[PDB]
Amino acid sequence: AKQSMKAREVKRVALADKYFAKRAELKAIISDVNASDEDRWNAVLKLQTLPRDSSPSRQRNRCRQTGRPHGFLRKFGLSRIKVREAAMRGEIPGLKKASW
Amino acid sequence: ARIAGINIPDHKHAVIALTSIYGVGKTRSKAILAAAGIAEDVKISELSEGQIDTLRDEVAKFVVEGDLRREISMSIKRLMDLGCYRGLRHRRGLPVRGQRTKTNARTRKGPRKP
Amino acid sequence: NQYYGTGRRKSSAARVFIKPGNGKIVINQRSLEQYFGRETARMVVRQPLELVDMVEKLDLYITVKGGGISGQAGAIRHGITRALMEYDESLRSELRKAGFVTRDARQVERKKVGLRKARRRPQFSKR
Amino acid sequence: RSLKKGPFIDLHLLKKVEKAVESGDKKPLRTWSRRSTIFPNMIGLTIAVHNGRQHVPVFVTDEMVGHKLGEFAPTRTYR
Amino acid sequence: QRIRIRLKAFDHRLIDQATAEIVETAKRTGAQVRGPIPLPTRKERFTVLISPHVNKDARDQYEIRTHLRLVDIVEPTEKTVDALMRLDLAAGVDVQISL
Amino acid sequence: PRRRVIGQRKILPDPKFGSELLAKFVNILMVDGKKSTAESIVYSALETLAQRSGKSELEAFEVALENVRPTVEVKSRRVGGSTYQVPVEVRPVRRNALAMRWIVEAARKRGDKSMALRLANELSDAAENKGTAVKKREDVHRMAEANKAFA
RNA sequence: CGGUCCGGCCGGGAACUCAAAGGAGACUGCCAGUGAUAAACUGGAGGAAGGUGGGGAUGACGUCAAGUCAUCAUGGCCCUUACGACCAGGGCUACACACGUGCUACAAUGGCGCAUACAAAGAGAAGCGACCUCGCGAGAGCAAGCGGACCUCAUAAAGUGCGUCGUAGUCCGGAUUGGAGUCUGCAACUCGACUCCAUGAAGUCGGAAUCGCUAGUAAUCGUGGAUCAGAAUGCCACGGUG
Repeated sequence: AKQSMKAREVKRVALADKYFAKRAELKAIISDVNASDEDRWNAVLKLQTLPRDSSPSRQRNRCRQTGRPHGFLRKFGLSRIKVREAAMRGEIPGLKKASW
Repeated sequence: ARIAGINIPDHKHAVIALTSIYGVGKTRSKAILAAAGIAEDVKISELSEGQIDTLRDEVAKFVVEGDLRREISMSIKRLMDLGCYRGLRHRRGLPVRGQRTKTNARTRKGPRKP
Repeated sequence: NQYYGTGRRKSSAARVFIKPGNGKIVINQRSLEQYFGRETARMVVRQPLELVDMVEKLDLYITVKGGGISGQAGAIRHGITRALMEYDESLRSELRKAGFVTRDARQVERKKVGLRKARRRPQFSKR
Repeated sequence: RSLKKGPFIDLHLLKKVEKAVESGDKKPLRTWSRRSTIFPNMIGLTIAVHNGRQHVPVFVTDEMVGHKLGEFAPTRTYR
Repeated sequence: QRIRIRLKAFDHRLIDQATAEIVETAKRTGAQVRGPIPLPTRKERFTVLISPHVNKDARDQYEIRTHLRLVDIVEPTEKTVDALMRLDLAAGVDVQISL
Repeated sequence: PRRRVIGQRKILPDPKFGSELLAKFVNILMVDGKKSTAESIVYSALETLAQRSGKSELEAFEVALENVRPTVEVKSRRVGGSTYQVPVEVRPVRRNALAMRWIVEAARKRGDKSMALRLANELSDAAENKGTAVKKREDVHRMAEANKAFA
């Protein structure tokens, strides 16, 4: 995709590692827990005040090369197009064409 | 014999026949015929007149017929008059629960016009 | 003495021991009648004991994994008939002619990219 | 529906409403919070909720409480 | 003690050189070796669309086979732990070692 | 097919009777690969048959079947516009297939309760020859004799 | 073979299934006949398999200025206080209509209720999540195990047996709408899925026309996966019956 849209998926990873991965993983338990406090949550109102792109929900996967949003494959971190280009040169190990 | 709703079921089985009330399905049924202590296979003819007036009291717990028809109609009217989304969909005859209208809303729109 | 056969059909794989002496059919520690609740599946495990003789002549203890009913049946059929040819030998002539010796090669055809199943194409439209 | 551990509102709406209840009723609030459950303490006010271009005046009745704010600004024109 | 070695690797000729080293290396330095028993073989499968834009029935089905081998050693000498630790194999083999 | 002249598959005989011709009848009656429940229906409606037409269970079938079996059919054939129904003398094997198939399309059409009723009553009426499966065989023997000209 | 809490569970066994490496096997090789003594063909034997045994992968020179500058690359043209860049809300989900591809139906070869059997192939650490406890249910609480032939997802369903419904727009059908919930998620109004109670449309096998299939095929029955916080009637794969 664009250079802007690849820059946006560094910005959204930068946050969600810093914040939610520690600090919102506290507050999602304080908003959960029924057998401790049912009045001084405060935390639901505090979860908004965190920057919005701290949520991992907001992260799309791109193909770590061309930046393409659709056609992703998690094992390889790549679009279906670049998987195949790389497969056939022999750059993905053990991967061959199948038949059965 | 007629039930606490101003209705008259048939000579089927009983759990089925109580479904014939507006406001009673198959779950309420089996729920009623139980508390009253009737077997559910048993018919309406082959049921004594103490065993029918126990049912009249049981179905008087639940909101049924012109209690219910009103209760629905009044709830729909809150939406229509208040002018929320769901009101605006009720009053145009379009589907309310987010279904597509480009094709297929044919229950909710009626047979079709050129 | 224990006379052995393997047999297979579809995903089923039966293993079949033949003892001398009597009528009796075991199959995953159940009666033949308990295990197969369909008449069609019964008179294919017995089939080979008809061309070759049994009323009360050999017991058989068998076990079977995988497939479903009529798969498991056919594996056992073939499993017996391997084990008969272990024991007697010169029954092959008669068994071959009914063709219970032929391991049945038919697997399910795989499903194929483009198609709804193995061969079922989607509905074509010219225009 | 938001399960019964929470109902939801934006802080920037909550605190702007606490003001114009406490101080006294006024020219209407301009929110973009369409996603925010109308509470009991909002009744009487005019809130002007964003439909996607125009903010649209909504006089908050008693009967509205529980519904979301976005339900009273429609987004799409139609005839 | 039981130590057991799960070898796994994408190439089936590369793995059973690395096995046959380890079965030799243990027997020579005084031990009773078990296996090398073949476990089953995770074959993954990826279908992919093959054109850059459209043509949904044009596809290319790839696989990765992962071969897997297990070698139990029942009698360790003090040499036999260090003889196998010091060993170095090809790059495409992954060794493990439980205790 | 053009080149590909071919053999054909050994069906198993029927487990109760040993009747190879009756196995073909459960196949013809089977739907959705449920041979189980075809056999239930057939074995039933031969009990209901053979009881009510003086016994023999193989041969209450084979009297009802012998009645619907055809002997000629048409075979439409273009010459240069108008289309000539030619009578043609039907094979030994295809006699049964057509018979069996017509019995069942007749049985599947009636308005009795079970299928094992419906079948039993269109094997009753075959053997005392009325009902739709022989009204089919008669309106095929019309077409062969009406177009006897053309052979 | 011994012993048993009747469980391959525990001594043990290395036979059998299975696992995945290495080999053998099928070549018109052998027999007869047909044929220009040819190539081959028709039949037979033995064989697990017989005449390319079944399935895939493998797509000649070229054809349509076919498709894709929005995966990527790229010649030229163009914009450069905007056609670039950041944000919140909306939209891509609109609905008088027309077409395509699917799913569910219209029912006794069936529907509902109670018991009961037989698969394969997969996935799993910001993950799969047992047991036990709470909830009508979706789920919740607690918490072993498992980077996994070990543990979890995970009870296959058609089937079978026993009961019941009686040809009725019905105990067929589930659309739609009301009420109340559950979960994921900063957030389910626009616009998620799933549960419970209620509601119970059309539909009684479809005009002209038209599609798929030659065998483990069609038909029918469930199972898994990728994408994915959540969102499969689609897609890719797996076995059952047949």
